[PDB]
Amino acid sequence: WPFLLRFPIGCFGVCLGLGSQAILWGALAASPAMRFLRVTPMINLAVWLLAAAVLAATSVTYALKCVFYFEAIRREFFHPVRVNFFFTPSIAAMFLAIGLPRALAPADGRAMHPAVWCASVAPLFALELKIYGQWLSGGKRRLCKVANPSSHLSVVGNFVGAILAARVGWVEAGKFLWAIGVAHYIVVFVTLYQRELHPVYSMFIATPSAASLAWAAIYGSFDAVARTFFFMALFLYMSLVVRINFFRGFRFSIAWWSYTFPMTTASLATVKYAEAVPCFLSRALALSLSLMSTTMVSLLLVSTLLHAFVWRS
Amino acid sequence: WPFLLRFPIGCFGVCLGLGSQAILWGALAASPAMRFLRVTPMINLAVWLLAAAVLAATSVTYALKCVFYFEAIRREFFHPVRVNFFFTPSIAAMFLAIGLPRALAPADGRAMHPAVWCASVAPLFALELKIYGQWLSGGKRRLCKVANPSSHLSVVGNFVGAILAARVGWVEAGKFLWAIGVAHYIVVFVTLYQRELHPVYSMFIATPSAASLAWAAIYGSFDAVARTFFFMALFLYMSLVVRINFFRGFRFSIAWWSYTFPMTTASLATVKYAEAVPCFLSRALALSLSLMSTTMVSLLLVSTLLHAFVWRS
Amino acid sequence: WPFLLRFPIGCFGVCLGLGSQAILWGALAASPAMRFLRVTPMINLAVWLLAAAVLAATSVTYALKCVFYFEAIRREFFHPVRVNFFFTPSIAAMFLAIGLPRALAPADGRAMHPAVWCASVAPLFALELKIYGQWLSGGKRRLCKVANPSSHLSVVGNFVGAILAARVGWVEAGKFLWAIGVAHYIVVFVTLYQRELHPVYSMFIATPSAASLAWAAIYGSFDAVARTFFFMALFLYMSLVVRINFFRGFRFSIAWWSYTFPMTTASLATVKYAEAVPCFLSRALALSLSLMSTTMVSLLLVSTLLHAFVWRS
Ligand SMILES: CCCCCCCCCCCC(=O)OC[C@H](COP(=O)(O)OCC[N+](C)(C)C)OC(=O)CCCCCCCCCCC
Ligand SMILES: CCCCCCCCCCCC(=O)OC[C@H](COP(=O)(O)OCC[N+](C)(C)C)OC(=O)CCCCCCCCCCC
Ligand SMILES: CCCCCCCCCCCC(=O)OC[C@H](COP(=O)(O)OCC[N+](C)(C)C)OC(=O)CCCCCCCCCCC
Ligand SMILES: CCCCCCCCCCCCC/C=C/[C@H](O)[C@H](N)CO
Ligand SMILES: CCCCCCCCCCCCC/C=C/[C@H](O)[C@H](N)CO
Ligand SMILES: CCCCCCCCCCCCC/C=C/[C@H](O)[C@H](N)CO
Repeated sequence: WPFLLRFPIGCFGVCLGLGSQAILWGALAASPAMRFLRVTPMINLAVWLLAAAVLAATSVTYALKCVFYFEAIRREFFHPVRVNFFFTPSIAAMFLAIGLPRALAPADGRAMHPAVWCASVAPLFALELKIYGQWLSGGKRRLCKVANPSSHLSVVGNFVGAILAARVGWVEAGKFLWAIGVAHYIVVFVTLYQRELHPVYSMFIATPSAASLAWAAIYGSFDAVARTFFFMALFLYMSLVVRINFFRGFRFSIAWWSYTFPMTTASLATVKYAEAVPCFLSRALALSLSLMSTTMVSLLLVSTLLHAFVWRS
Repeated sequence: WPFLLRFPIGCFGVCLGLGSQAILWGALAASPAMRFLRVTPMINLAVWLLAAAVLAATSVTYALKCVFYFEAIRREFFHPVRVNFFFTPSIAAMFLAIGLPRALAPADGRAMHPAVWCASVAPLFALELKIYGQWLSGGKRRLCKVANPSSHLSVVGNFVGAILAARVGWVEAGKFLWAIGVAHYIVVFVTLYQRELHPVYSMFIATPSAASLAWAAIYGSFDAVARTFFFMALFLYMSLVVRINFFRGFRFSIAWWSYTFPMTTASLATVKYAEAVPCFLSRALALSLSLMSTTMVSLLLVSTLLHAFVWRS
Repeated sequence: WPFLLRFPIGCFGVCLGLGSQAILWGALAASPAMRFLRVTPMINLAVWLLAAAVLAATSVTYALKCVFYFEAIRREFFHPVRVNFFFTPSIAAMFLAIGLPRALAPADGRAMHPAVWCASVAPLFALELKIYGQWLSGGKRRLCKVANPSSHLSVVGNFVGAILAARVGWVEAGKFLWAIGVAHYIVVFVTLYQRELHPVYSMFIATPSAASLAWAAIYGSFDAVARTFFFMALFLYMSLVVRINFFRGFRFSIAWWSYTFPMTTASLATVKYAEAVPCFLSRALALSLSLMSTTMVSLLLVSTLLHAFVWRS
């Protein structure tokens, strides 16, 4: 089949930015600050089922491509941009584990047995152990020659793994992942300021919002480090809507689907903050960012399921 | 008038380093550690009135230059060194707001109504949103080609705004400004170590002392992060008196007036520290740095008001 | 004597990595987590006496070389690699002060009179004030042209001095040294990621483990910053055994003696952690790293005292 050679690894962004929506809707349904919203816990279940189906689809499709044409993911893995998209097949699974619907989780049973944390973070941790080792000892694939805004996709995995580790109960593994995540977020942040794409340049917002969420999941509250990182993420989000006013052009692509993952985590951190600092301005900010990320995911969805059908119908 | 084209933006340093003295004298008059000093609260009022008069003078003079010869501040704004001096016309106003004399503040009235924070930090926050956005997406004005010791003047604004926000009561805006200030202080600090002027090379001390003061104003006490930043500032101050022994030469200029702003904030942070850790060695250190910054401001003043009169008398 | 001109400054690593073993054995004998180990406090005393004898030997030998052939340590000091080994003659003394045997310390007497902190950290602090000043104002010896993995030897001194300052009682000097240590560890860490030796490339582990130990000595417990730095050090240790599997080759040298100092501090931080978080996996990790660093020091020792005798016997 000649279709599989044209199947990209960036198609996992469609599932990343769609399973990160199940988490946001679960938060909006369970947060005791957005309780004026008469939101149902059924929306989270529907979005999560859609995300899991999409993940299974683009995972079996990619397993077929990897087992049939192995020279193709080798050309896709030795790229400066498309090597960081090999973390999304595991971040998209950690985002399904974190946002498991309450109606679907076993009642009066095991609270997310930690096997789902290991089985999902080990393939990310090994790839990260290789990439972070190449960032030093690499000759041609050193960080100073590869550093791009899509390099934040290697770091986000650590904070999402910390959230999942906090969920499963292993708090110390969460602290380990958060430490090795911030230690390299500092490096990437400083190395990207020395050295304009619309969708993928916005990964500057997904790493600090995730670092704020992971610290609030590990340690119970939003204790000034979650706040430091969240306010850094909010400034990076505010300084991004200003350059690209939102009128970049008629562009709706699979790469544009990784324009929703940073906005959704930045809308989730602010929901946690609005339930941590219950003002009116903070609640309105969380309600604005949430309805701004959700509507973009919705339009991308009704656009994709349109192009998909009007291909040859 | 041909005088206005030769009027520099760096003349706002004369007001920055003179309104930062009203704050130091207010601290020396109100700190319950320097109470052996029989200092009067009238010195703070006199210095603050002088600073406000100087600010009004060099602000009306600069408004006239900007509204008459607009091609001049365009040549002054597109400079690597003189673009960071566009933050001082607002930091010098925040330093008047923070150090309002107790005798002049309305008794039994509003405690610094937060309009003075917005009206004074908005023009700084917009310019900062533009500069920090250019540090990434700029072609010729990127940070790696502009980074100089005077680039710390973009960061100090955040910490001074955090102090003012803590004063007006909006603590969360203070935390926001402190977060977006430290996030870029790390970048500037690391980018200035890769790549010797006497007065302006000393901006390495004004940013950490201000970051220590802002954290102590936001959170009530001097809780180990104020201490980390203050000790970093003290080491940078100690490692500066050693290179330039203080005998750089017979040099007393308007650029030398931005040699007092870093020393004054580093003398203010140590007053806060001496009232936080009440030893003898700490009190003597605060009393040494205070009398070392104040005497330099005094000699610069009696030198400037001398050249000013002996021009043509 | 023609032998002295061939005497290297890196010979102080033999004492650094051997006096850092007295501390590890004292910890293993005094930690209330490794109490299943029937370890004796006599092993710490024996190792400390050996370390002090070696230090006196290679210090008198080097004083003779410095006072006889002064043109040689000038050629050794103006090197990019061998200028950072001028901190080890003081870190090796701070490691004797920190790990003084309990049987040898005066009972019911002064608790490490702080003169041993000043007399041992002043020669390090002056050299550090010079090197850190050159990292900015240097023309040919700037950091961007000198930064190598052995540059972490300038930073470790700060954290070891913080531990010693906490021991002697001067906690605020410890906080000062920790602040000026982390401020430059961030710089070195970020500047080494832009720009493979076996023994000296492993200094990436000695600085964060020491920064974790210093924060736990200053502030009583292992409070999440010690944990952040220790987990960063543990990841850097885990990502180092993987590249060099431990089979680099038949190499046992004086430079290989500075392959034990990072592993020993990383085995000491994990002993502190295992006494802070008393699980089984953490205790086994501390017992693994300890018996992995100690056996390497032991084999290096029985190898050195073999080559030394079989030279000409
Ligand atoms: C083993 C080689 C790797 C070394 C790094 C280990 C991480 C820190 C060790 C501390 C041990 C400890 O004591 O804590 C770790 C915890 C047990 O503690 P807890 O139940 O969470 O504490 C109590 C908190 N309650 C009360 C809330 C429950 O179990 C673990 O998560 C095991 C970690 C598995 C490996 C994690 C490494 C990360 C890479 C993932 C590879 C699959
Ligand atoms: C709005 C778009 C900008 C997004 C960034 C907002 C900052 C954080 C929001 C948290 C809201 C909150 O809940 O706190 C913010 C506080 C209200 O809380 P508080 O009274 O201080 O808490 C109680 C503490 N007491 C008990 C001590 C009093 O009000 C504000 O300062 C409004 C902030 C105005 C905008 C600040 C943005 C900075 C740029 C300046 C532009 C003029
Ligand atoms: C002097 C020019 C250098 C400026 C930097 C000074 C460091 C911070 C000053 C705070 C003073 C203070 O108040 O604390 C410092 C302490 C006294 O406090 P403490 O007993 O530990 O607190 C009580 C804690 N207990 C209750 C547990 C005991 O004494 C000192 O360690 C003096 C420091 C000597 C110089 C340190 C500079 C580092 C370079 C080393 C050069 C030899
Ligand atoms: C780039 C190398 C250094 C990387 C690390 C930089 C920052 C490390 C510490 C940041 C996170 C620690 C925040 C402190 C939290 C408090 O101590 C409380 N214990 C929170 O529980
Ligand atoms: C350059 C990218 C990362 C920038 C951020 C680096 C450091 C971020 C945290 C430093 C400040 C947090 C200090 C922690 C304070 C404690 O948690 C207490 N809650 C203080 O109230
Ligand atoms: C490179 C320039 C910036 C360097 C500093 C970066 C991090 C500075 C703060 C890290 C250490 C502070 C951790 C905070 C501890 C808590 O506030 C508690 N008070 C601990 O006692």
